[PDB]
Amino acid sequence: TGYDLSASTFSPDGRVFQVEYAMKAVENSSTAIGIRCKDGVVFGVEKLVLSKLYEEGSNKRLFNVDRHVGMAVAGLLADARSLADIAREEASNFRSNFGYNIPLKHLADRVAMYVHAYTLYSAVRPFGCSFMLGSYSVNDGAQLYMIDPSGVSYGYWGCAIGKARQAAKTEIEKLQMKEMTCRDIVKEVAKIIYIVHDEVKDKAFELELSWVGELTNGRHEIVPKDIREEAEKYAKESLK
Amino acid sequence: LLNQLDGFDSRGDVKVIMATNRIETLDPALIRPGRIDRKIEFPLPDEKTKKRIFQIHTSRMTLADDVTLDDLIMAKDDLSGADIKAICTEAGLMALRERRMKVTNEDFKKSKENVLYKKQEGTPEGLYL
Amino acid sequence: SLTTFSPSGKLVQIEYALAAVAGGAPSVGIKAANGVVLATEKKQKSILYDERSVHKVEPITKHIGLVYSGMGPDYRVLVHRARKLAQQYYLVYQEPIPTAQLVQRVASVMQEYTQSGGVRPFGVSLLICGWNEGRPYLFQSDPSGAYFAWKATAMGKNYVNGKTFLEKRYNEDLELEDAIHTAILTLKESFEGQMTEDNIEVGICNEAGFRRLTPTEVKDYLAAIA
Amino acid sequence: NQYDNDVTVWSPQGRIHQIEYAMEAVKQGSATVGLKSKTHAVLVALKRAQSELAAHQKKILHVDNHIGISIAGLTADARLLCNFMRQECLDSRFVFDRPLPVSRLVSLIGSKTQIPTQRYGRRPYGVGLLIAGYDDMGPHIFQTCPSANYFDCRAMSIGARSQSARTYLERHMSEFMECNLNELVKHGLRALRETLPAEQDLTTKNVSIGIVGKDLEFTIYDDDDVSPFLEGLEERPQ
Amino acid sequence: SYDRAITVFSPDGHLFQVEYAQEAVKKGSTAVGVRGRDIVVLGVEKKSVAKLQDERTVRKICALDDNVCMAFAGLTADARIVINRARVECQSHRLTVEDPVTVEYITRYIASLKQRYTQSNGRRPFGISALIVGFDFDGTPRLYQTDPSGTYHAWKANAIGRGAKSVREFLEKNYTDETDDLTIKLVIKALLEVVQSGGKNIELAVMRRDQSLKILNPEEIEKYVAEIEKEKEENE
Amino acid sequence: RYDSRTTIFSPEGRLYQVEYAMEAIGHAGTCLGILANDGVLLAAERRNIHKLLDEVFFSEKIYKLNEDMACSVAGITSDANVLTNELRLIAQRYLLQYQEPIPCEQLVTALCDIKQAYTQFGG
Amino acid sequence: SAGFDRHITIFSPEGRLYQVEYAFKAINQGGLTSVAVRGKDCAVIVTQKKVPDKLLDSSTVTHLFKITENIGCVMTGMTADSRSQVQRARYEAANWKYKYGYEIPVDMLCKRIADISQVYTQNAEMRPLGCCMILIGIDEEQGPQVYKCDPAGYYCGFKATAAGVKQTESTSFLEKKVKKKFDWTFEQTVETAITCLSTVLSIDFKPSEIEVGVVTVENPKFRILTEAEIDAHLVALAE
Amino acid sequence: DRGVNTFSPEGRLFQVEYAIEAIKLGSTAIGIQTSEGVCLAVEKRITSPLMEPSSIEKIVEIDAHIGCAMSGLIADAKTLIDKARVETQNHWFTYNETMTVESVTQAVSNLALQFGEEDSRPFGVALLFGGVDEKGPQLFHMDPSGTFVQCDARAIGSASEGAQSSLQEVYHKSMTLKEAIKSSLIILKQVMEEKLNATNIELATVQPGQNFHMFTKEELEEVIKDI
Amino acid sequence: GRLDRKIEFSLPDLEGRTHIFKIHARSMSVERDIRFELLARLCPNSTGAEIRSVCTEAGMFAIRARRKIATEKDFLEAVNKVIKSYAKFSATPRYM
Ligand SMILES: Nc1ncnc2c1ncn2[C@@H]1O[C@H](COP(=O)(O)OP(=O)(O)OP(O)(O)=S)[C@@H](O)[C@H]1O
Repeated sequence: TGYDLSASTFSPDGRVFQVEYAMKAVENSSTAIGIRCKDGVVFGVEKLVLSKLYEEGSNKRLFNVDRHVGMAVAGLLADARSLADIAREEASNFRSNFGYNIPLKHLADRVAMYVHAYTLYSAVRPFGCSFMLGSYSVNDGAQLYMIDPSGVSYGYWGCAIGKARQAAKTEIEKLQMKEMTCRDIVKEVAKIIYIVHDEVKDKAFELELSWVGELTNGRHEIVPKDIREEAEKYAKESLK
Repeated sequence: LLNQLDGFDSRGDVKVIMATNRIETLDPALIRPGRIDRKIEFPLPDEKTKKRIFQIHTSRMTLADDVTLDDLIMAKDDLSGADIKAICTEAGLMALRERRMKVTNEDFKKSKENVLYKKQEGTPEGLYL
Repeated sequence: SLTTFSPSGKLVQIEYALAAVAGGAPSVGIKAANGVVLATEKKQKSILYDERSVHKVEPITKHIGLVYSGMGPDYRVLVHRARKLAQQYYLVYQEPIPTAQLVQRVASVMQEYTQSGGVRPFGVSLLICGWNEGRPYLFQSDPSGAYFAWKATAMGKNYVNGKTFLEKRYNEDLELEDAIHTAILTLKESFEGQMTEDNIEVGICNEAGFRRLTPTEVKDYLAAIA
Repeated sequence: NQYDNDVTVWSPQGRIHQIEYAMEAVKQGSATVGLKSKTHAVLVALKRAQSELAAHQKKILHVDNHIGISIAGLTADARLLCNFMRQECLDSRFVFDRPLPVSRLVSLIGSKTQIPTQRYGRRPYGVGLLIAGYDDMGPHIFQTCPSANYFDCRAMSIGARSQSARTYLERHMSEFMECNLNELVKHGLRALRETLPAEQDLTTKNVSIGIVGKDLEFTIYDDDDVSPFLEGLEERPQ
Repeated sequence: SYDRAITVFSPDGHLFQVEYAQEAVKKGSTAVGVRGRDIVVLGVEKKSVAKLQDERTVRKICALDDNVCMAFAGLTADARIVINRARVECQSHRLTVEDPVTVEYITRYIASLKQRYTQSNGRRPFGISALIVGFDFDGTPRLYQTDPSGTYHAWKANAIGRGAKSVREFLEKNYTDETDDLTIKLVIKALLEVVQSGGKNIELAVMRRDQSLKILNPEEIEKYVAEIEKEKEENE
Repeated sequence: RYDSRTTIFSPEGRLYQVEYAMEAIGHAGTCLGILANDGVLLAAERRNIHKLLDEVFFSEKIYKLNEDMACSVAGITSDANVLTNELRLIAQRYLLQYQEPIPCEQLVTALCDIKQAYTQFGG
Repeated sequence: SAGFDRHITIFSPEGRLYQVEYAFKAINQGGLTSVAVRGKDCAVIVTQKKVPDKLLDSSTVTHLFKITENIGCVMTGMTADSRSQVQRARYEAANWKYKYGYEIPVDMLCKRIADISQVYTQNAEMRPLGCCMILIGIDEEQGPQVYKCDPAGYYCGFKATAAGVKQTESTSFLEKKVKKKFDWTFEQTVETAITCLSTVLSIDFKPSEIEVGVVTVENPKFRILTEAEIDAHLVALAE
Repeated sequence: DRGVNTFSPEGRLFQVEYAIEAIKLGSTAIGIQTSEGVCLAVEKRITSPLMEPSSIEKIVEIDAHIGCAMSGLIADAKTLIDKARVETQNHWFTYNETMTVESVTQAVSNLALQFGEEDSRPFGVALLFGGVDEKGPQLFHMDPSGTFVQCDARAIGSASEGAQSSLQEVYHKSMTLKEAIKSSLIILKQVMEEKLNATNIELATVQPGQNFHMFTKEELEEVIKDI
Repeated sequence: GRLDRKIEFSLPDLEGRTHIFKIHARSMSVERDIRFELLARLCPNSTGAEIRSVCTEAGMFAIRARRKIATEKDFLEAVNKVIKSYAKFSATPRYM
C-alpha cells in the first residue's frame, strides 16, 4: 500500500513486501512435514487428487537430489523442479571436485545463497518455494534442514510446511523424538498427516512418505509404503 | 429558448443559426442533430488571403511600396484578422505622427510589434528549414 | 532522473548533491607564499571512538595533499581512483604528476559519473593542493565536475561565514605558521567550543614535500594559539 | 489491478495472474481428446476453418518415430516447441543411439518453459500439448500447461467445452484399459461428438486421429483411413 | 489509446508518429523537380539570405554519383546523415557491381534504411523526404521521392515542402505531353509558381543526363523571369 | 505532456531537449568574433570574477586546439572538456593520417556528428 | 519531504537519501543485541539467542562466525545478508592470504567489506544488504581491535562497541561505564559485558542463551566459550 | 494492454489484433485457385497522373513458378519478399530443386510472427501466395500472426467481407481459368471506386504449362473490354 | 411484471447499415443505379442520423448542382465529406 512493486526497493518501515508476499504464497500450498529420528530422517507430504483426473504417481514432490539427499517441496512445483536441478548441479560440482559426499550444511548454504541471489535484484522475483532437506552419514548422523522463501536456512528436529504449519507442530513436539527409530516414525508421520484435514475443505488426499537413514545404509528412497501398509490400518484406529 | 427555437413552435422557415468561437464548454443537449445540423470552423487566412487583406488595409495609407508585405505575411503567418487591421491603422498612426505620406518599414515593424506581443515563432522550430 | 534537462533551470540531482556537500562537516584550506595548509573539523559522536583509525587529511603522492567535505565512503573510492591514476602517470612519464593534470583527470572521472543515468553523483567536494615546480597550488573541485583555483577557501557548515572571515583575515603574503594560525582561527570560529588535539586534524605542504602533522605538534600549536 | 500487468509481479494474494491469463488463452483452442489402453495410445483432435472454401487448420503433427503431440492455443509457440522437441529428439537419437523415454523429454519441456515464466522479457507459452509415446514400459499420455506443471494421466481432454468430454472419460476410464484400437478410437470420438453442440454432426474433413502403438509407428490419418473409423456409430440419444 | 511510442498501433489502426514526422516535412522549404526527355531539372526555393554570411555550405542540392542528384525537405541534419550514408552506399555498390549506380537501387537502399531505422527501439524517424533524380540506363530520366515511412514512389514531376498542394496543382495545370527549351521555361514557370517567387531566393540546378551538375547564375534566371512576364503580357 | 525523454518527437513536430539545450545556452558567458582579413579575434566574458581566484590558467574560454585554431565556449562547462579533448584528438588523428593540418570544415562536421550521435540515440 | 516516494537510490531535496536510512533498521527487524568491548590485551563478544522451540537445534543458531583463524565476527539483522556478507569476508581474507602471503589485518578486511557495500550502494538495481557486522582480531604492534561495519559502507572501530536493537541504551551504559580509568583485566571485560547486557535487557538468565566469543593476546586464535565456563563467569559475577 | 509481452484477462492478441486491424486499411487483392492454374489480381489505387503505374509493386516474382501479392504496410512486405527470395535460392542451392510453396510459406512464417525487442515489432502485412508445385497449382494465404492456412480463393485487405461473400456466390471447385479471371475483375469493379481501365488493376496467372511470365500486359485491356 | 426482456443493440455492422442506407435513399430523390455495399465499406462506424446526414449532404450537393436522381458520385462527394471531410475534420491524407 504505497511501494511494494520492486524486489530491490525498501519500505518506509524497512522491509521488502515482495519477500512477504512470496512467503505467504507457499501458505496456500499442500501440507508437508518432516522429522528426524536417532538413525534417520522421515518425510511426509499430504498430497491431494484434483477430482478424478490424476494417476496417483505423477508429479511427486518427493524429489531425489543426491544419493543420500532429497527434497520435500511445497509451493509452486516447477520452481521447485528448477531448484532441485540447481541442487543436483551443486552436488555434481562437489562430487566432481572433492571425491566424496556433500555435507548438508554446505549444500544448504549454497542453495540459500542461490535463493538469496534471486531475492536480491529487481529484474527477477523471489522464489515461491519452501522445501526440506534431509541427510544421513556414518560420521555425522542425521541432519534435517529448512529453507524459507527468503533464504534463511537453519536446522530443526521437526518441521511443517503448508496450511497446518502450527497445527502439525502442535502435536509433532509431543513426540518422544530421540528414543525412537524411524520405523516407528513412519506410522507416526502417517498419523500426523492423517490428523490434519480428513474431509473438511477438500474431498480426498493421498500420502507419500520419503525415507533416509541408517536402515537404508545411507540411501534415500521412498518407502515401500504398501509394504507394512502402516497408514490405513492405523488411520482407521486414529479416528477414535 | 431551446423549447422555442428548435423544439416546440418549431422552425418552419425561421432562420436562427448559432455560431460560436469555441467547441468545448457546451451542453451536449444540443450537440445532437436536429437542434443544430451543420458546423463550420475558421482557420486564419493564408498568404493568398494575407496579401488580399493587406491590400485591403494597406490601401488606407499611401504605401511606401519598398516595405515588404510578404515579410509581414510570412513572419505574421497566423494573422487572424485583428493584427492586419490594427497593424495597418497603427502604422498609419506611427507615420502620420511625423505627418509623412509614405510609411517607412520601421513604422510597420513598430506598429506590428506593438500589436504583436508575446510572439516567438523561432526555434522551435526554429531549427530546420 | 539524469537524462533530461529541466524546462529552464539546471541539473537538480547535482544541486541536491551540492546541498548534501554544504550540509557536511566544515573544513578550511589556505594557500600561502611557500606552502599550503589544510584543516578539517573531525568530531566523534561519542567519547568511545578512536582517532587513529579514520583519517581525513590524506596524501596522494609524497608532495600532494587532499581533504574533503562530504562522505568518506565516496571519498575513499575516488581517493583510490586518484591513487591508481597518479601511479599510472608515474608509470608513463617516470615523473611525479602535476596537480593540474590530477585535477583534470579526477574531474573527468567525476564528470563520467555525472553522465547518465543509473549512478548517483558523489556527495564530495575536494580541496586539492600540492607543491609542483616551486609555486604551490590549491584546487577545489565539486560534484558537478568543475574546478577552481583558490588562495584560501572553506567548505562545510557556515562556509559563507568562514569565507567572510577569510576575506577579512587572510591576505596574499604569509608563511605556513601564520597560515595555520589563521586557519585554526577560522575553523575555531564555526566549530564547537571544545576543540582538542583530536577534534582537528591538520596536514601541510612544504616545498620539501607533503607533511601530515601529528597530534603532538598539533596539541603543541593549538594549545591556545591566540 | 495495477499490479496485474507483468510476469515478475507477485500478487497480494500470491496468484500471478499472467499465468491465469495464459490458462484462459489455452481454454480458447480447439477440443482434443487423448486416451490410452494398455497397449495403444490414441489422441484425437478437432479441426476448424477460416471460411467454407478454405482448408482446415491442422492439430495433430508428427514429432518422431514414437512421439506425437496434440496442440491448442498459439501456433508460433507450437512450432517453436515443435522444433525444440524435434531437436532434442534428434540430439539424443544422435548421441545415445536410442529412442527417448517420454518423461525426461517432458521434464526438458518444463525446464524449457520455465525461463519465460520467471524472468522479464518473454511471455508464458500459450500451448496445449497432449503427448503420446513409448518407452520400455508402454504408452504414456502426458499433458502440459502454460505454467509448466506437466501432468501424467490415463485420459485427458483440453480445449473449448472439454468438460463434457471429461465426464465421458470419468464414466469410461474403467472401460478404457482392456480394448483394442478400434473401439478405443470410437470412444475418443464418443468424446468428440459431445465436445460439439448438438445441432451439427462431426463430418470427415474436420476430425483427426493419430495412433502410436507398441509395435506401430506414430501415424496421422485424414479422412481416408478415417472413413473406416467413422462408421460403426449410432446417432446421439435425442 | 496511450501516447508513446512508434511501436504501438492506434485503437483504430494507425501509427501516429509516422504521420507526425511527416508534418515537419509538410512545414519545410519547397523544392520541385521535373524530368525532361534528355535533360533533368530541379531546384529549391527560400535561399533566405541573412545579409552577413556565406551560403556555399548550406546547399540543399548535392550528388552521390556523377549520374544522380539530391534534394530534401524537413530538417537538415537527418538529410546530412542520409546523404553521408548514401555516398558510402553508392560507392559500395561501385565496389562490387561495376555499373554506374542505378537510381532505383539507391532509392530502395534509402527507403530500406529509413524503415529499418523506424522499426527499431526508440530511434527517432528521419523527418525528411528526398528527391532522387538520375538517368542511367540508356539515358532514361527518372525521379523518385521518399517518405518517413520509407516508400520510394516514382513520379514524373514533384512538389514538396510548404504549400506543396498548390505547387503540384500548378504542375498539374501545366504538365503537357508536348526539347530542353520547354523544360527550362517549365522550370521558370515552376519557380514563378513558388510560394513567394521573390526573384532572388531562387536556386536551381540541372543535369543533361551526360554532364554533371550545373549551378546557374541569377541573371539568366532574371531574363527567364522577363520572358515569363513577356508571355504573361502576350496572354492579354 | 510529451516530455519524458530526448526521443521521440512532439506533436507538431518539434523537439524538447534541443530547445531546452538552447535555453541552457542562453544563461552563459558571451562570446563573439569579428570580420577581419589578415587576422581574426575573439571576445569573452569572465564568469566568476571574484577576488580570491588565481588566473594562472591563461585561458578559461579559449582553447587553442591544433596550432592555428582556437575556440571559445559557452554553456555547461564540464561537457566542454569531454568535447575539447575529443576534438583535439580528432584533428590530431587527421594530422597523423595525412601529415597536413586539418582544413577545419571536416573538423566542424566531425564535432557536429559527435553531438548529433547523442541527439538521435536514447536515452 | 517525499514526495519523491524514495523508490530508487537518488538524492532527495534537503538533502538526504532514504534508502540507506531505511536499511539502518533492517538491523532492527532482527530483534537481537550485540556488545563488543576492548579494554586491554583481550577482546570480548557477547550476543544472546532467541530460541523459543525445543524442536529447534542449538548448535546451528550460532551467530559468531569465525572468519579466519585470528579474526572473529558476530552478525545481527536479517540472516541471509549476514551469511552472504560472511562468505564474502572469508573469500576476501583468503584472497589476501593468496595475493600477499601473510595474514590479513582486521582493518583492511573492514575496508574491503565497506567498499563492497559502497559499490552495492553506488550502483542501483541491487538491495543494499541490510545487516551490520562487528569484527574482532589481534594485531601485532597494535594489540586487539574492535571494528564495526555499516550497511552504508561506513566502517569505524573503537573501544566499547554495540549494535542491534537496544544500543542507544548500551552506549549510554558504556559512556557511563567507560569513563573511569581502571584497567580491564579480562574478567573485568567479561563481567562488564555480561552486566551491560544484563542491565540493557534486564533478564539475568541461564548460561544457555548468550554466546561469548573472546580473543586474547595469549592464544591469538578465535575462541568460543563453553557452557561450563560461561556458567563459571556468570556465577563469578553473582553476588 | 500496452506492449507485446502481456496477455489479456480474456483472449486478446493486442500486439497482433491491432496488426490484423492494420491490414484492413490496405488495398484489396483477390487470388483464386483453379486446377488449370492460379490467377491473381490486385488494385493499385493510383492517386496522381504523375504516379507512374508500373513502379507500384503488388505482384512480385519469387521463383519461376511462385508469385506473390502484398498488403497494408509496404516495407514489412519488402523485408519478407527479400528474405523469401534469398531462401528459395538456398533451397535450390542445397537441393537442385524448387522449394514448394508450402515450404516457402512455412519458411516465411518461421519469422513472420517472431517479433522480439529483447532476448522487432510484429509485422503489418497480409500475403497471398500462388504457385505450382508437384501437386499442381497451389493458393496459399498467411497473416501477420503466422497462422498460415491454404485457401481456395482468398481475398484480403479492404472490402474483403463482400469480396468473400460474392466470391462464395460464384466460385466452385471445377471452375475454369478465364471464367475465374472475369469473375475476379467483376468482384474488383464492384469493390473499387474508380472506373476500371488499363491502369487500375494487374493480373498474375501461373499455369503448369506456362510457368514463366505470371503476368498479363495490356492484353488485360482486351480482357477488361470483354465485360 | 415491470420489465422482463432486457434487449440491447449497438452499431450494426453493415447489413442494418445498408438497409438504412436504402431506407433513406428511397426516402428522397436518388439514383437507383447506385449500390450500398461500396458505400457500406466507406461507413466505418455511424448511427442512422449520421447516415441520414450523409443523405443530407448529398442533398446539399444536389442543391449546388441540379440533380434529381442523386447519383453515387453526388454520394461520393457526400462520402468524401462525411467520412473524410467530416470523419473528424480532415486529418487523414499525405501518407499512403
Ligand atoms: N435502426 C434504425 N432504423 C431506421 N432508422 C434509423 C435507425 N437508426 C437511426 N435511424 C434514423 O436516424 C435518426 C436517428 O434518431 P435516433 O436514433 O432517435 O437518435 P438517438 O440519439 O439514437 O435516439 P435515442 O437517444 O436512442 S432515444 C432517426 O431520425 C432515424 O430515422
